[PDB]
Amino acid sequence: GISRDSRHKRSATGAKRAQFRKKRKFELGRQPANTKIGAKRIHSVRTRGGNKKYRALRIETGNFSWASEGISKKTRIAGVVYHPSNNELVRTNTLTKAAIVQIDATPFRQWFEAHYGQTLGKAKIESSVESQFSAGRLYACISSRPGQSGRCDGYILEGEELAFYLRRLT
Amino acid sequence: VLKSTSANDVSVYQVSGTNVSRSLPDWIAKKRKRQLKNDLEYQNRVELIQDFEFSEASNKIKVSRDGQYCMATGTYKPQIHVYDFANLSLKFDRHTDAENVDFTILSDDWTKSVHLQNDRSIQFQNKGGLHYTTRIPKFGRSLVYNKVNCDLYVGASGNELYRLNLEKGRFLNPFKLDTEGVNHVSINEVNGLLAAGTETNVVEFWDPRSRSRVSKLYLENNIDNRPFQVTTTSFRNDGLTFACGTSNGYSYIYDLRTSEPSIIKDQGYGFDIKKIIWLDNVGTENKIVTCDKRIAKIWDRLDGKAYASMEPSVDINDIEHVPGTGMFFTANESIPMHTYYIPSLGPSPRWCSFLDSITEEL
Amino acid sequence: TVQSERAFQKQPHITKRWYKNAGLGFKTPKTAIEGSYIDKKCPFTGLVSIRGKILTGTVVSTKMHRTIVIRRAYLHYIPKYNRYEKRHKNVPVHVSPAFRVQVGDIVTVGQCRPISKTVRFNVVKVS
Amino acid sequence: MKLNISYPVNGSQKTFEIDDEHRIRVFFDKRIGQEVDGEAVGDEFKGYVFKISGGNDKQGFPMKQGVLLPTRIKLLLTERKRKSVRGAIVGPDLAVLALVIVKKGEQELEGLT
Amino acid sequence: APHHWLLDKLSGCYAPRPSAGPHKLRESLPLIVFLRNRLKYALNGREVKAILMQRHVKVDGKVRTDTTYPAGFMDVITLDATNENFRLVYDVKGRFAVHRITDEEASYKLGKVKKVQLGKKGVPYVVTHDGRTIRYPDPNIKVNDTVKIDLASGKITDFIKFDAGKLVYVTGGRNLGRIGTIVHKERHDGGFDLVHIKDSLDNTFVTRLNNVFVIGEQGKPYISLPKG
RNA sequence: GCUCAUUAAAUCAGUUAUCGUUUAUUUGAUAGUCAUGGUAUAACUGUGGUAAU
RNA sequence: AUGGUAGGAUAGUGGCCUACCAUGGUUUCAACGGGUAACGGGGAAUAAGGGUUCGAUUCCGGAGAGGGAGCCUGAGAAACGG
Repeated sequence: GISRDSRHKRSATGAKRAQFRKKRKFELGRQPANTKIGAKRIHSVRTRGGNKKYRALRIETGNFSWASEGISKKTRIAGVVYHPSNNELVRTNTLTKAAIVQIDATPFRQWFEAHYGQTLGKAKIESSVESQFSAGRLYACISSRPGQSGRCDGYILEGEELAFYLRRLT
Repeated sequence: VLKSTSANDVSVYQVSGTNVSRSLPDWIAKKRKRQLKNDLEYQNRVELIQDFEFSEASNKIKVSRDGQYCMATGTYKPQIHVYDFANLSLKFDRHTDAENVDFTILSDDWTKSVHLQNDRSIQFQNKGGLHYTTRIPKFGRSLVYNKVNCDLYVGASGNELYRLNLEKGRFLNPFKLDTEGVNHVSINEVNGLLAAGTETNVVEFWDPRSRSRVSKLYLENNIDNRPFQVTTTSFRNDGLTFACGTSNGYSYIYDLRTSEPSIIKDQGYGFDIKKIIWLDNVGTENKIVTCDKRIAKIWDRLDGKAYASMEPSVDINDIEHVPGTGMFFTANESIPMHTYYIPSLGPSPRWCSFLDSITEEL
Repeated sequence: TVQSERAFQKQPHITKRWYKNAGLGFKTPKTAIEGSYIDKKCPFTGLVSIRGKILTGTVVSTKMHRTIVIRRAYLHYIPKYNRYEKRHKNVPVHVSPAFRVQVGDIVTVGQCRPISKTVRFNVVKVS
Repeated sequence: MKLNISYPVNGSQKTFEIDDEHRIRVFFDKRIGQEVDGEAVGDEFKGYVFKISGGNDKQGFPMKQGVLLPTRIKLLLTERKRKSVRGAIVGPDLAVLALVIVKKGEQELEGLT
Repeated sequence: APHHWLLDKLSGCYAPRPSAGPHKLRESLPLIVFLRNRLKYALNGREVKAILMQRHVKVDGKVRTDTTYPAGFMDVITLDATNENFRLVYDVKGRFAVHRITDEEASYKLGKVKKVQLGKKGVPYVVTHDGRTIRYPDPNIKVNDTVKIDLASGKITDFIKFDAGKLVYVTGGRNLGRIGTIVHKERHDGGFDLVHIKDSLDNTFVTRLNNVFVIGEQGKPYISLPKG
């Protein structure tokens, strides 16, 4: 399918267009699955004989980590918010690496109450996140490759990195 | 065949999808394992049609006007599936570089095949393998060829509207966009007026013989929750009245008298209006299909009451219709492609000649 | 400005600044540790390993973004004529935001698991 | 056509050549799995209940379970090839009609029961 | 056919290819060349097979039954017949040399480490040139050093750090395979370190640091070099 | 394995670099967390169709 | 075309591909372009113990299995004994 043969494009000095050989198997390329948010379907690819890759195409749940307390809780996925490479992906709700999403705040909420003894801004954390706990939708980012591992794994926004993205969302 | 009531007292008949199970996708492994391990009387009751389990549903589904054909736009190892209703299997299975967002057939029975790729490009596709590939300035959502003017002109999320002629194979003097909402393209059959789906809910009527847009039509709502865009449009085969489908589920039904009033009719969910097709060919006419992401619905345009609510469990994104019949082609997000037929709409076609008999006698 | 791109720039961290030594007697500058540039392709504080050719030359053109051109002059010896020929080899290299480079700028680089289509060398020392 | 009749309760099986068109007409447009009384087909078949099971046509192409279309078509068959497939539904161009006895009636067949 | 096998060009067309194994294939000498061809123990190729299946030969403390089994530099090849022990050592002129050693010298071999890292669960490990990886070495043992190996177990009884002024054997390059005990270590572009060597006639010779194999101190080598 | 149509920093030759990678076989290291479960292919037994496999 | 960054794809590097961002690259030290009958050339490799420089061996480079195009297994093929 996709070929990565470096010959056809021009040289540094402008020499070009040899077609020394035809396209072969080791210079291969396969295709993106623009994964969405839905009932989780797992794809199968056989790569270089022994190994395999996980295309993702529909994702329901994924594992996100809360960075302040360092705990990890599996997250139900709702919607896509921001991505820097192309905003066509967000308006089609497509997951890639470094993609801003919205999540359910209630799995991180249930950890906060019975383990500590407090509610969520009706044990001190940031102000811009504590107002988002009442909204039920927390903002999170992706730090995995769904095109390779198939998982929706990532990190929730905190710190000055929170202030960078929320400036873009207004 | 299971018969399902849509609670409209109009019995809806379905096949080939979420309820039909093919226990022998591979007869070499499973059906040899079925003989000593089962009686297979339920599988003896299951009647598959045209022999495909086909993942990664499809971006679009098309049918030909002649030969009783189907196009299917697979995305697994992204591919194009062609079906013959005479032979009931794959005739032509080609794999594509990137996904075609919308497909357009040239005039009939896939003499050619025209794609609208995720890479900003059209692929020309013949009987032979992958005859020509193009490049487009912007990304693609929809495309329509017109037999008149020999032009296949495209546009999505662009500042200009891109006018390519297939005679002499060029593009020159392209049209422009008013504030870049061009999600959809639809053409009048009789008089050839262009339809457009805009973020500010405007339909742009560009006359190709005048090289210029005629008028704007705006949408207003009684509830009016959010700023909405019309995602897909349609023209009647008569060329009289207009179909407008917004993102909030509210069907807008317009008149080509250059006149603003409409009739409103919503789905219960209102997630989107996916595809709108006029039932002007089939008897008991003036009906029109309105489909959500999940809920599909056909209703009389002057009456506005539910004749059928066509609801598969897995969500879809596509409708395709065979004229004179109730043959409905939907791309449910699964391995089987749920197509389904309502006989109380109209008679079954000639390849479905026994397929009408199996359900009423049962 | 640090955060001028469309994505948030950060080190992967494989002070709020993580450092490492590229080795071979190339010292970590003040701009590396107490700086503001992220530069995942930088020899110090980044994700490249200097192994292979450590070469030197003269920087001749700097008008690109985050990269420069080394001109590598030398003399060829032709055995047939028993003469010399003056030569040069214009090599483009990635420069890091720790080294103050203009036309001139005697430079030292290191082979860095080729970065982009001609760049095999990243700037590690400028004199 | 011929009726390849099997009786699995005893396990025996026997074919009957049937040349009369009144006898075959009951089986027309019936499908594999359907319950068929041969008492209209024959007086010695009084009370019998038959299920259609399989068979072939006059060119060897078998009826496959529930495909459709009582003409012949070509299918992608099981590493998969394409051969010609005769449909699931009984037509007059069948050389045979193999079936199976479901409920037994009054009279008996010597070589069968 | 390569240089260092001492085969004639005669006696048959095809050269006996080496098997994959511990040593590099161009560095290897197969056992078919070792038995019937140089030591003249067998005559035909089939006669090598009868010796191996009866397990007469053992290489480096293992049974080692294979016709084209790759034997390389510094390999104790113990033959159970004759009570004689053989150690391969390269000859200056470009070729390999079969050498007699003692029973105590057949106990130990020397091995150049090629790469050292930290294994799983915090375990140091060194990787010899014969591919013998050993858990828990001395942290003094670092890159390009030799390792004395017990061969009853995989243990390390002696180790010699690379320092200038110690008796070095060369494994590779043009000037491959002499004494010369060190001049110093040069740095160059791309690495390409040229560890200089001055022989018994005190003449400078230049090969790569990759080719350097430390076979002893200034004065003493740890193994019985063949004298001639 | 045979046959048809001529490439100038390309091939090739050596050289690295693989801390940029994948590897069946080769070799060397390396794992404390019901006297017998449940399925399953056929061959075969006999009936046939098909100009034919 | 030169590069930046982000994503994708891949066994992996990577403008490989695409967004967005800068205007660069090689060059009288000859870039780039043209001619090559490139059966000419490679110590690739022994060779001829006086035939004066002879030999044989290996390497060319690419494509194909009626023509196009798409695919599947396998460490490896984009395999014509699918």
